[PDB]
Amino acid sequence: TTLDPAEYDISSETRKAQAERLAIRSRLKREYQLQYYDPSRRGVIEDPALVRWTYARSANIYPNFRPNTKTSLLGALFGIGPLVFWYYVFKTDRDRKEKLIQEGKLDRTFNISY
Amino acid sequence: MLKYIIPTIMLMPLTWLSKNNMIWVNSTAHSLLISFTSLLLMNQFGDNSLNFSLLFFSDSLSTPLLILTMWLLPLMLMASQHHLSKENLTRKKLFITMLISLQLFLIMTFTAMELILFYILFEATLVPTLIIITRWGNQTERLNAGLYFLFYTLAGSLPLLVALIYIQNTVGSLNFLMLQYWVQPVHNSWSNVFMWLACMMAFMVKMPLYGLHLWLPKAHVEAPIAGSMVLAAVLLKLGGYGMLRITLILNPMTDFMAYPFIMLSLWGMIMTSSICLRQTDLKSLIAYSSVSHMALVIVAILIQTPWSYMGATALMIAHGLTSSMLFCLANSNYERIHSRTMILARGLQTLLPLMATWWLLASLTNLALPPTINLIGELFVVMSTFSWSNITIILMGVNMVITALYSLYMLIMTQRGKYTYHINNISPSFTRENALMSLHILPLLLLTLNPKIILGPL
Amino acid sequence: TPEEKLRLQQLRELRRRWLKDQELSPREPVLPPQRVSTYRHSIFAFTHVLIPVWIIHYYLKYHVTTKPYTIVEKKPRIFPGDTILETGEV
Amino acid sequence: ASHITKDMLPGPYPKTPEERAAAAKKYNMRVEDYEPYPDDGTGYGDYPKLPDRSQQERDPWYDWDHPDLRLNWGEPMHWDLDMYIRNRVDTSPTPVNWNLMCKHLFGFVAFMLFMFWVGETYPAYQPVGPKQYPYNNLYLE
Amino acid sequence: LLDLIWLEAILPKTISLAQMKASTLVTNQKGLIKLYFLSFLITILISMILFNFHE
Amino acid sequence: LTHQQKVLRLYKRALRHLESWCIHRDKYRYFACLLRARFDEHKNEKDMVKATQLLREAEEEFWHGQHPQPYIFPESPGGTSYERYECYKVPEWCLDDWHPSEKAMYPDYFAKREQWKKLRRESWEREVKQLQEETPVGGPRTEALPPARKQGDLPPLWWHIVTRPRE
Repeated sequence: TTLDPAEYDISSETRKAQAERLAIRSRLKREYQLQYYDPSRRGVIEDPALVRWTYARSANIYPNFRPNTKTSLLGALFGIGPLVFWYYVFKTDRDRKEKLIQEGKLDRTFNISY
Repeated sequence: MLKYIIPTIMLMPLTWLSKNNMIWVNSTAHSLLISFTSLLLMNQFGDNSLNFSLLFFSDSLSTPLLILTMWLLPLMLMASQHHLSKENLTRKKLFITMLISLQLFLIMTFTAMELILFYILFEATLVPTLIIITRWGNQTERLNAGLYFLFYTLAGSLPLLVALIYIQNTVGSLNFLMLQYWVQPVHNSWSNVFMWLACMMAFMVKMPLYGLHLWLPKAHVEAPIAGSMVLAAVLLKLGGYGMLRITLILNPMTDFMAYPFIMLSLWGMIMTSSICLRQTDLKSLIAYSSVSHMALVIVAILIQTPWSYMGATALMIAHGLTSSMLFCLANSNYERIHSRTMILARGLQTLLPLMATWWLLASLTNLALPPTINLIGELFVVMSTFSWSNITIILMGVNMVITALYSLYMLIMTQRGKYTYHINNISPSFTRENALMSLHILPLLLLTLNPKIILGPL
Repeated sequence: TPEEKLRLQQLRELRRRWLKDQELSPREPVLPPQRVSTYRHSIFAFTHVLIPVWIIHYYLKYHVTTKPYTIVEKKPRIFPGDTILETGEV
Repeated sequence: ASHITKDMLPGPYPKTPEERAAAAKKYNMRVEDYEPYPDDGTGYGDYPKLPDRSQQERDPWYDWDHPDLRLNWGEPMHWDLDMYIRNRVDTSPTPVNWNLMCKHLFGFVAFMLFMFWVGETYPAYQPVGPKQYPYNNLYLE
Repeated sequence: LLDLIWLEAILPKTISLAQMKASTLVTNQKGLIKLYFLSFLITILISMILFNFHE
Repeated sequence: LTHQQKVLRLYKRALRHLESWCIHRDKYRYFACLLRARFDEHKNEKDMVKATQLLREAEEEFWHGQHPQPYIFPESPGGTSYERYECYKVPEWCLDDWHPSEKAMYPDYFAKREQWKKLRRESWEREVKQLQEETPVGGPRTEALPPARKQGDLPPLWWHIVTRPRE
């Protein structure tokens, strides 16, 4: 369970020109280490992958959002759903206890505390 | 307060009157001298009650609450000097005066003797705190958060004037809480429901609920320089104690509609704790913790019948020291790494071993180590609502289990390796960084020696 | 592979040379600096154990006369009858 | 102060090839199986162009991973897919899905019916009829 | 996705609703003094019939 | 990765998975040449599917029944006490701020500490002179000339040339 995870496949000779996808990152890695190695930096790297991460996660989701689907209105089945249900538990509670507290007794007589 | 507001207003014609950089050492020096005068004339006995002098003070008899109000001003000036010293001297001194002016209204508040002087002092704040968010804050999206900092508290508080003057012209006069001996009962109607509604709903604006609380992770997220007024915003949220003043009387018997305030603050309690285990901000990390076990106290009050007033007296000051101390941890580790995002802080615990003890004991106040001031009151919330019913221990106990992970979720983030970066962040925790980090647990466990003063009437 | 041949020859003349540099302790380089400065078993234990005996026993002799519940020692658990009483048992 | 493509935008079909990579190089030349098409399904509040999800996932697991640091500790430059669930999670082992533990817990499910029986030591079973005679029937004499 | 969306639905509707209805009040008043004063006689005629204004 | 060296990545672990299960040493050693005869089925042939079907049936009986909690050689990517030495953890360059009477000890060590920095302080008239030249446009893995055509210092100077030693 989670997952198989399909760690093996076929090759020879599927997509011969697909290689050098590391050329995207090794150019950045050359741009990384040249920024990393210097006689005076005294500070953190800008690292815009984390800049584009949180700000496009914490913010810019409500400008993305529209209620054009009911699977966006699907949160009614999770927020207000059990919130009625706990009161549906609790409204049945506290009154059945009260009727046995009003009519008849069940408690011990030394219940000062409470 | 005979002369408590009187010495501290004289501190105000001393900032711009003074010399150059002497203004920091002078302002801290006078400030601690008032702290003994607070301790001396208060803490007297004590049996119902100490009506203090006259129509302006009832001496905070049932709940002292006022010692904590006076630590912070000789505690944040040493904190705000981290990143403030870049401006003109006349502009920096104005930033000193507005924080001192914040204390003076709150010095008269929490005692207040009355209700018509309460609301004008209940609204006497929000003027200096708003200006702190506008000028000398952080990066943008400040101004909408300044507007969300308004337009909620002011939106809910205006029916109090609809409520209170409707009481003043009807039955006697609300100048005296102690002339509230004759109180007529309140029956179920369609007019009296709203009478209780406006009496209560404004107090839910400050201590939050699962509703209407989106503004709270804006002022703490977009915040001033290094937790400067954020420490004052801790007392601003807990300082909604006035429900203890009001609903103790003045329609007590309406509990038929108590239930949707019991339930909403209960499933919202367990929810907002887990709403931050995937948060990516440090100043938002303590903020959602500060919702949960601050929402614990509300069901301790609307449920009446003491053994609930006992712990709720102590649970206001519980995170009030703790979350103030956590913000002091978060105000640090930002002058050295100029982004507040927690993930970038891999590879700590080796460069700063001295403050690593302070991370341990601080987060050991959320697990809270039952001989402290935290789990001495949470056991009484257990002691109350279990007499309500047998179900209430379930959702309230998991709150003690989620924050067990949620506190140690922060501690383990300090322990990593090789740190990848950081030719900056050299500074091995200077004197201001650790002396200000003290004086939080140093009175806290001190109060755990004889915790007799932290008790209501009750 | 013939490419890394000039690699790791000057690196051993740099990394191990830095480790030749790192191996460095000139005449045990602690200064410390300034300043200075079994059978007894006379005060190492006497300060340890022999002193707090008298303090805490004073805290109990001055305790029973004040508090109305001192030590609450249980019953006798005696099968015969003995000289502490006057009667006997078979 | 980085304003040019500072975050994602209302995608995912505003010339998606010009998204990756004019900036936010999640794909090299919009054919890398990581072009910003994978807006899951949109309409919701998910990720837009979002240099984000359904890229190859389920673990950064701190592998051998020597060509850079590049696994989870040591900052590869720009390969963000998903985070905050993976500092404590892993890949697939040698066995597969088979939920034998419920069958392993079913070993007492046969003996859960045995919890209804009694456990007297002596005498032996002789389970044929009422000749076992458990309790007291008659008097002394 | 729920806390900053479906609680960001009801209250930021209120600002957009007022800004929708602040847009219908000024942009329809660009001069045309002939169109002002025919609406003031609408005010003075509707006051006769409607209510207690003559009784 | 290539098809011919894909055999090599399996061949070492084919025997490495076996010594996990053995009890003796010769019992494992007897199955080394015994498993070699299966490897000696197709000695040298073409690189087509005939070499892939030898690997396509090496999918089963290699992952199938693979290493029931094997040997791990504890200083490894996995294994216990793999990164245990972390109370020290080699904080290289934690030694900037001292405010001396704490820099009293090791006098000759600090005199040599500023000495090596001039090798790093003066390299970008040489290393960056070839850094613009050695990379064609934006291409592959960016090590320099391993002698740097006169004197290689390092090229990776100095955080890699003075990298963290283990203890």
